[PDB]
Amino acid sequence: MNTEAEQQLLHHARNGNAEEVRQLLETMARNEVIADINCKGRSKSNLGWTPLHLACYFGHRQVVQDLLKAGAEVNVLNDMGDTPLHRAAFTGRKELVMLLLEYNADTTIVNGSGQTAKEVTHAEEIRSMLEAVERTQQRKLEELLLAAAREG
Amino acid sequence: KVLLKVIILGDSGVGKTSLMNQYVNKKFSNQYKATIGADFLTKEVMVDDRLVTMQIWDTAGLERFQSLGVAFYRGADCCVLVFDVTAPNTFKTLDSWRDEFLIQASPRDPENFPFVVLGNKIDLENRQVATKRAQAWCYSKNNIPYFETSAKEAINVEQAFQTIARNALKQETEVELYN
Ligand SMILES: Nc1nc2c(ncn2[C@@H]2O[C@H](COP(=O)(O)OP(=O)(O)O)[C@@H](O)[C@H]2O)c(=O)[nH]1
Repeated sequence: MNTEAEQQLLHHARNGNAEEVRQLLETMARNEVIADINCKGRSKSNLGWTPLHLACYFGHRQVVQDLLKAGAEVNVLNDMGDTPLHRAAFTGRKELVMLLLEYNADTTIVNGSGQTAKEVTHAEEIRSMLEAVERTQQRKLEELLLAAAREG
Repeated sequence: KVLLKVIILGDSGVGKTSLMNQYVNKKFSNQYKATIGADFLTKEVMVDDRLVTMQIWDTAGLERFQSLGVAFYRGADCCVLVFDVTAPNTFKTLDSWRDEFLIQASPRDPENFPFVVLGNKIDLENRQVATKRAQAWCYSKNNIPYFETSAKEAINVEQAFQTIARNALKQETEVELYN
């Protein structure tokens, strides 16, 4: 099951209650409550979503920024295969994408449907941003593979 | 011409099926609730000088399986939340019905996605959920329009679906699906 603390984290992150989120994170940082910051929702209202997925999808920037500052994993996957970046890009939230990209989100991750974040968005500025980063990550990955294969 | 998909959600027994038949067939009957429930049901209506075909999906199948809700809610244009005015437990669940819909239907603009809330069965005694309480909740959720209804006595059923369609049509005019 989920702990009361991480049920509070899922609820406040989904609802954009930024001060309650931040207070929880300070308690979790000081090891005064049991709560995984990367917890997966376990209720009907959030099954398989992390607090970070919820806040990106519903557009709560202060929550996202506190979760990222607190060490949340940028590349968590939900039951659909989505990263938080898929959700922010799908909903056309340019600044959230900037933040996720800034915390080194992997853009090459393909969701359950076969789609990267670049190709679930309808905002042309986000698409361009993700295309630039994806090509950059792809080239860096291909050279690391090619090197590591030419040389054990 | 244009097609609107409408989801109807709520704990079983709030009157979802009965509201459907009242809107569409002008009748109070919840018969065949395992063939049209968890199934479409259709009505050509006129919506602000636009001829709409409205598909109304009953959730009465209501399988816990999240896998159902994803493709079932997929591409919904409006979502109608229903509770029993005489059953307070059915009003408390509206939060998770709305949330479950939003993360499974996954519309591009959740904060503006058109919901309507129906407090059904207002033709009874001992209505245990107060009007002001439900309007407080509805406005809390970005001013969802709220109606008290009776599928049995046909009260505010047509009115609510006029609003449903209108608001859904301002959201489907953003995507465009004619026929
Ligand atoms: N008095 C009254 N009873 C209703 C009303 N709407 C539905 N019901 C009754 O409540 C029960 C729930 O009906 P149903 O439509 O099957 O609920 P569903 O499972 O939510 O689809 C049925 O026995 C209906 O006769 C209403 O507006 N007024």
